[PDB]
Amino acid sequence: VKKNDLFVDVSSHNGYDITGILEQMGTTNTIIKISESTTYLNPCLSAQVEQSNPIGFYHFARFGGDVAEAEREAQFFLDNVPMQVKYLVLDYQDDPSGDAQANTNACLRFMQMIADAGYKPIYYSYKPFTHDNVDYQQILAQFPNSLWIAGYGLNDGTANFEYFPSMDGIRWWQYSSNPFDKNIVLLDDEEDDKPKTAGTWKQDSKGWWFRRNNGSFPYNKWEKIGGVWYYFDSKGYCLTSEWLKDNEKWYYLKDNGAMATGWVLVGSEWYYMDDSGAMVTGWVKYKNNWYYMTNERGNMVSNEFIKSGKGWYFMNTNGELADNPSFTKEPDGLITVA
Repeated sequence: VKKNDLFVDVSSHNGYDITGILEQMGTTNTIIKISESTTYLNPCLSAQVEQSNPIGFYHFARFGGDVAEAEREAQFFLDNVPMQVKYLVLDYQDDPSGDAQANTNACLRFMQMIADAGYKPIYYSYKPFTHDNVDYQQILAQFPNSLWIAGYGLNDGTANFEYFPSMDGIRWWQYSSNPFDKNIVLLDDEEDDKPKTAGTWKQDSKGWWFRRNNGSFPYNKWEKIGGVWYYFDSKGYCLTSEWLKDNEKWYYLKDNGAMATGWVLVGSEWYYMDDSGAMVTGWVKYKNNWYYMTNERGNMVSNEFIKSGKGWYFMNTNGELADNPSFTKEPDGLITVA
């Protein structure tokens, strides 16, 4: 998964048919409950897996601050993982001991057993519970960017960024439980590998070209090098700081040559590229602010509206705010958070 991707999480509360919520959400990405304590299994697991694309599974912790208990819970969870997935989640939101360091040590032990078995561990909870009962900075020290935090704001089924549950190391944000659990991704999955640069970058007077291992070089094409997409012109130089139209879509090569994905600042204007590099047009919300972006006939426009209280205010190219809000009712566009 990549930044701003969605996923749903499910348990027996969602039943044996989850096709309906996957269609509403527009994704098949799921995190499915396996177990609880050392004796409970979600009986809907096999069905939920079959109907979806699991990115991870989760376990409902009942071990409080008991490290030994946490080990037995972790092994029961691990023993019942039905397929390889990247992530396994510790759902720690109930029955804390009165000693926060003990709780942390138990959580750390659970996560380490997950890590040892070859998965990436995740700590899931909500903010005030975490503040009162663990030291999440110790979790992050051992497992960076491992947090999955719930914060629903008004819980109306939408991601309302004003209620973002600000903590360090958040990977995923559970932004609503209405009518089912909804999640948005803050951080791209870590690369499982060292990306291969099968050749050598070379700089000459005109720009950067890439001498492949066999002595040839890319030209008039896209090429992925070191895990990053580049575009090379007719002479073999990669484009930097340029818009490029390819097959009816618009791409932006950044100042380092890399194809932009997600939000990119082009001069002083924000544009949003999808995961495949293609510019997205229409309304896209970047955190609190709204952008209406277009590319008709290659006239790139980013209409910026800045939130200030109950209203959104138009901002000109110079950077002057309008005196009065253009809107108070938000448009129904694409919501992003990073």
